[PDB]
This record gives sequence, C-alpha cells and structure tokens, in this order.
Amino acid sequence: EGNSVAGIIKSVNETSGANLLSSLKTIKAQAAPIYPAAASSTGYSTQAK
Amino acid sequence: AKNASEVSELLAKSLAEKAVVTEGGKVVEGFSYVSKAVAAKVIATRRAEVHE
Repeated sequence: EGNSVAGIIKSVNETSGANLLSSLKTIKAQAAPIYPAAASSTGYSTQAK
Repeated sequence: AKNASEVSELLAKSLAEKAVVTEGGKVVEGFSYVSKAVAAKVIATRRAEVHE
C-alpha cells in the first residue's frame, strides 16, 4: 500500500484548525503498523499431524 | 412607540456606514480606504492561518 507518512501529511493537511487536535489520535491510528490479532485456534496442522 | 429609539439609531448608523470622504470642503468621489479594523481583521486572519 501507500506509505504511512504521506497519509499522515495528507490527513493532517486536510483537517481544519478547529478539527486538528482531536483528529490526531485517529490519524495516528491510521498510521500505526498492522499487528495482526490472534486468529482462529485450529488443531494441529497437517504437517504437525 | 418603543422601537423609535432603534429606528432613529438605525437611520443614523445607516448614514454612518456609507460615510463619505471630503477633499477639503468638497467631496472626493471614487475614494476607497481600508479601515484600521478591516486591516486588523486581515492581519488576524493571516496570522491565524499561518499559526494553523
């Protein structure tokens, strides 16, 4: 995908001055790296079996 | 009877808003000036956008 710093620059430039300071936690959350949440616990893999 | 204050005041203020500029005793026409209030609002707008 596109890089996160350009997304920061774009979405910070798009906010108004009144909208800026409360949007900063949202913009940060859109620039945070994906750390995948714990998915489905299957049994043992076919190679583990 | 009780809004006579505001109608005479708004006649005075409406004459005051289009106040005219005089050469000496005679009137210069096509004279446009920028007030200190208008210039200060321009300065405040530019200052707020640069602070933004």
